[PDB]
Amino acid sequence: TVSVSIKVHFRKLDFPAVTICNINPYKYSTVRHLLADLEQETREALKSLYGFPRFSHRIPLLIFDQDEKGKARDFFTGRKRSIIHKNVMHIESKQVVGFQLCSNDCATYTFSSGINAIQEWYKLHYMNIMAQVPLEKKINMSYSAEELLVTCFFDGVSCDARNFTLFHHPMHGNCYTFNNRENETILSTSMGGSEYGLQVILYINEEEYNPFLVSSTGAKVIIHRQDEYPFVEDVGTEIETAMVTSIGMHLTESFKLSEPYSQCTEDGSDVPIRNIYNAAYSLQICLHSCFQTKMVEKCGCAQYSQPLPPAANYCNYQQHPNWMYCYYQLHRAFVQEELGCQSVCKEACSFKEWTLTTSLAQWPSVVSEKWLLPVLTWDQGRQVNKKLNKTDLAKLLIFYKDLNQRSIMESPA
Amino acid sequence: EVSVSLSVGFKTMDFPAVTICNASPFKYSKIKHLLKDLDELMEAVLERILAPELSHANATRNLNFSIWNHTPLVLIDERNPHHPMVLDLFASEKICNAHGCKMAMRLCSLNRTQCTFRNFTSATQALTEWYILQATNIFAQVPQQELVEMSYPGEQMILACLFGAEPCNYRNFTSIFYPHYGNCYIFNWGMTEKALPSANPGTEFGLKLILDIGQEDYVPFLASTAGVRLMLHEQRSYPFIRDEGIYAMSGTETSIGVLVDKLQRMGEPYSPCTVNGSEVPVQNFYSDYNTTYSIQACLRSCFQDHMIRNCNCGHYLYPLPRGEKYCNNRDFPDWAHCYSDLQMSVAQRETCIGMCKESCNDTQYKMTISMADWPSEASEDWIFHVLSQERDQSTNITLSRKGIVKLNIYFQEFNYRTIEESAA
Ligand SMILES: *[C@@H]1O[C@H](CO)[C@@H](O[C@@H]2O[C@H](CO)[C@@H](O[C@@H]3O[C@H](CO)[C@@H](O)[C@H](O)[C@@H]3O)[C@H](O)[C@H]2NC(C)=O)[C@H](O)[C@H]1NC(C)=O
Ligand SMILES: *[C@@H]1O[C@H](CO)[C@@H](O)[C@H](O)[C@H]1NC(C)=O
Ligand SMILES: *[C@@H]1O[C@H](CO)[C@@H](O)[C@H](O)[C@H]1NC(C)=O
Ligand SMILES: *[C@@H]1O[C@H](CO)[C@@H](O)[C@H](O)[C@H]1NC(C)=O
Ligand SMILES: *[C@@H]1O[C@H](CO)[C@@H](O)[C@H](O)[C@H]1NC(C)=O
Repeated sequence: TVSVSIKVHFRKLDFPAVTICNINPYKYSTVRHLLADLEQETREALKSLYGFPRFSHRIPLLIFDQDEKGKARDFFTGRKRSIIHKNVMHIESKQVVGFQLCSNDCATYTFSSGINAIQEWYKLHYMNIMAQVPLEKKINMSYSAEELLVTCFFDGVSCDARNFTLFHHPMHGNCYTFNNRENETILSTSMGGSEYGLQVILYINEEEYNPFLVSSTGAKVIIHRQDEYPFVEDVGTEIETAMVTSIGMHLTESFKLSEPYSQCTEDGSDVPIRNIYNAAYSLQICLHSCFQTKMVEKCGCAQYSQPLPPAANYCNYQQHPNWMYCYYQLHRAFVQEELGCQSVCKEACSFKEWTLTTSLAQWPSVVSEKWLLPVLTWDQGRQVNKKLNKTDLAKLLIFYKDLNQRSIMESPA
Repeated sequence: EVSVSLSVGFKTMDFPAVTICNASPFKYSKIKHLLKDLDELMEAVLERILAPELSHANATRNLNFSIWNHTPLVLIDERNPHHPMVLDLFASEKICNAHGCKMAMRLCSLNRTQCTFRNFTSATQALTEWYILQATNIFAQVPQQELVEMSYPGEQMILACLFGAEPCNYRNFTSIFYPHYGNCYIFNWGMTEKALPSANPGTEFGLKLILDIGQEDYVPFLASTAGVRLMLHEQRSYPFIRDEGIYAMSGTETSIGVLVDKLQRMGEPYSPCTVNGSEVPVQNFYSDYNTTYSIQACLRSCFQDHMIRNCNCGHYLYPLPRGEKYCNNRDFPDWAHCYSDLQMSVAQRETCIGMCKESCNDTQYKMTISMADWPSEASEDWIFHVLSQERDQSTNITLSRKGIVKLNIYFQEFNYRTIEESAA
């Protein structure tokens, strides 16, 4: 059995790996020609809600009267007519929109608000399409570093797009990562506070967001160890446009003792699960990597929301009709801890985490706006010719609050 | 041998000391008479970068190049490796911004016989750095007792204030001229008076502040960011809000939950820890503010000390030992260069870092920050009318809605985590 402790020291310190991603995965105009057909059926659907009189054939939208169960009706077929509730503007609609999935018996979804259903339904067909496009075309089709980043600095030293590793994410496009280029010295800070950390100005043109994906105009960032995997879909911090985001941070280093009643691994060598992520071991990695494998074993393909195991295709209805139901089964089984993954996988015996302490400020200030934006388009001035609008930019600072090597340590008893 | 202790909980205790500062160190309308020429020059520089075709020799060459000659910008054109070129900014006249073109300041000394180019890879960086340095060269010439009046007075900033249930008004804060932000207002500093306690967690028992930024009066080319700078710290600490401070955005009810850590170190061979700073050889210039010792204070005064040796002068952003003087180029034409050396030579970072001992009795205020837009429609008009009648107490009324920040600063449901390192 074990006991706990806390300790810290004040050495000049190494800097984390910083990943940046535009929340909008692809320049809308550059994907439009792939999606236009779907952008007709969606709008036709929305046009069905109020004010007006092939994809739908695969995943048919449905209207469910809560008067009945096992009874559902085509969203484009006939309908008419409200359940009371306690100005007052809340009521529950007797009808509700949804869609279903089947294997050949079926499983469904239904959404509080019609418009919400459509936008989920759209997200399905969006993936059902993009899963069929090759990586090179995607990477060519998403943002480039030299246009995503307007400027950046680190302890006054400048940085170019050169200093960023490309990292393509299936759901967020071209993410870029600072301070983790291979065979180069990891950056470090000898001073705490903003002006000694990373500062960068992002460009985020709302004009190219594809409307049918719900999001705010902004960018994600993730802080992680150089050999670690971002998991952009989950753990990131989003940045709103037209603001400073001052992400101060403390480093924290964690450790745990190995006992039969306190198990862990130093590098994952203990588990049979192969690691498909090309990144250091971690509980989340070993789980998902096991999940993808279990899926390929029983649905003949891999989920598009994750990297792709070897000798497998990315799932898509057009090639695997019973795909989504198969997925649904597994995911539920996984949540029910029925799949082996949840049992044989284990934590790391030690890890680092950057405890963030974010805060926001309006930028540029209303007076400064009159000149700063012109200059910020003389910078980048051969790549862009518009006068940038305030909402096209976002300023970001990453910096250590204090150069303190905080840690948590254990001793046996 | 070693010994340790650990804990968590809540208890009635002394509230932090809190500082508020406006991000623009001066009310433009109260100082532009002193910056008119610099701004006029700045506008031309921008014109001469952004759109030269709009310029005219009979319009530009009226300007006060005696300011420019002190520390000019230059284009470094090195996209011809076999022959680089340097151009002072004073069929198109458009200046280069290609890959091989860099924007730089030519710092100089010794009747400007010696000079060094300081680089920036973007105009936005260069221009801000330049203006800041020029402005600094002007502010130094002003006696503080007058300059203090050109910052936002508390009477304008702190529209409304409350502490738990207890009443409040700007006169309850202490005022210090923190040179990078002008007037900073410290709450509950515990220096002049006994510090306030607080009995309970939750917003109902913290600070409530409603602050007015007055964006319309910011110094145009300074102060790129809007919203109050804010910091928490122990009683009788300076604080060094330029580095350790949080922001809070206008038009929001930025709400800060607080949690306290405290630590003491084991001893010198485990870390050179001093109890009250009486050991170190550094003069600790800040002592006129009766603050305690702190690693920060020692570093900065150490920097200032070296500069008083190397440049017979003291830089504007740090206090002065009473006999010395701030660095006007009028009086020390080489100060900018002399200063830059102490910035660039990392040996001068480390010699102080080696000389200044760590502070014992460490105290840290962990913060969790949260926001929501404010006021909502259910509150705006009538609260802003109430506050309008607060601003109506001005000799002549002035109003705005874009400029108001609201803060809540309070302890979390557990408010202390004592920890210890002790020899045994
Ligand atoms: C460019 O602008 C500078 C900065 O304002 C001008 O400097 C100003 O010069 C006047 C006249 O010399 C100064 O007023 C006088 O100061 C002396 C002592 O310094 C005093 O004995 C006189 O009674 C009078 O007050 C003024 O202080 C000074 N301003 C600053 C900030 O130094 C300069 O004239 C302009 N040059 C050109 C080429 O346009
Ligand atoms: C994609 O490739 C096409 C053709 O080479 C080119 O026009 C376009 O600029 C490329 N975009 C990116 C981001 O590589
Ligand atoms: C440090 O705090 C301890 C109590 O935790 C107190 O006994 C001691 O006097 C304090 N010393 C200083 C230098 O503040
Ligand atoms: C500082 O502490 C030392 C011992 O640590 C003590 O001798 C001295 O009197 C103290 N001085 C002040 C000013 O507190
Ligand atoms: C505060 O500082 C001033 C100037 O350093 C000094 O005159 C005064 O005695 C100090 N102490 C108090 C309690 O005011």
